[PDB]
Amino acid sequence: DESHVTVPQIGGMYEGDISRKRNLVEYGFRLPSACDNRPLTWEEFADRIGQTVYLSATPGPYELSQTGGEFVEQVIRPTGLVDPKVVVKPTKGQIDDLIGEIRTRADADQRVLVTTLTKKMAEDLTDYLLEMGIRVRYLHSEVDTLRRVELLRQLRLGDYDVLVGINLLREGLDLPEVSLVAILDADKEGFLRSSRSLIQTIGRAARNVSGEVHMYADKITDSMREAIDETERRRAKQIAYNEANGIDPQPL
DNA sequence: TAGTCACATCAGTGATCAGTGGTTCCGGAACCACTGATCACT
Repeated sequence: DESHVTVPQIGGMYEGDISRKRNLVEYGFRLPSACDNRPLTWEEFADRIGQTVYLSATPGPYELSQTGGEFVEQVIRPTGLVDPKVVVKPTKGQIDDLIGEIRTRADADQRVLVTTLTKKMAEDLTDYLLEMGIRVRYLHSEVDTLRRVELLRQLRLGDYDVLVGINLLREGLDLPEVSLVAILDADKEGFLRSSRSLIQTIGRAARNVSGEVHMYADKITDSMREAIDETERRRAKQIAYNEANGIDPQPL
């Protein structure tokens, strides 16, 4: 599962650990048998394994190369939930719209998410939002568990609505109550903001019954809009399946 | 320039106990009664 990062993790771990076995064995700490007591080189693992099945809505490049590009689809949940409605606007008009949607969601006391790129601008923007009397928090590189766990307590107690993270937010958050997310400066072509990143944000925003995505960037990256288009067409497919069942998207 | 990486222990290091070395300390005037003269008499 998540072999798209497990296999790169395998090679990266082997490389870093063999760099350590250098300066360990190469520099008189253990014998080369230490170097042997290692993660299997990716090829060695690929041999020692049996039949291989990768599990991810975003198959890895080398994974697709191994599998020939074919796969097995499972995207329509039996529940009937559908993907969010995406919107794209330029970077300008971001603070005003952000506050407006903050208040609109606070009418019903709903959640919201925000992404960012640079730490300085991220925390500056969160500071301004706090200055405008906004129930907002932010995340940085090395935040610790207590902060976001008390954030979970707060959100399930209806204290705040929005959060402002950069990268690590992408992992370890399941928020059914957010019907709107904002994606800052997706225009830049970055590894951490790749098609996998946009698909992850799409899945995040798909949690709510009528979730919504809002990416604010001057230009539109190929990955972001192709991901949005495939998301919306599979969303139409899911809606068709729902209405064929005579069942509205069912929260579960 | 960067998040994950995971294959225990000599040797301090002394606390701290928890055993050993040593502590230490009172009341003494009473109590039991016993014991060398002193006139007495001879």
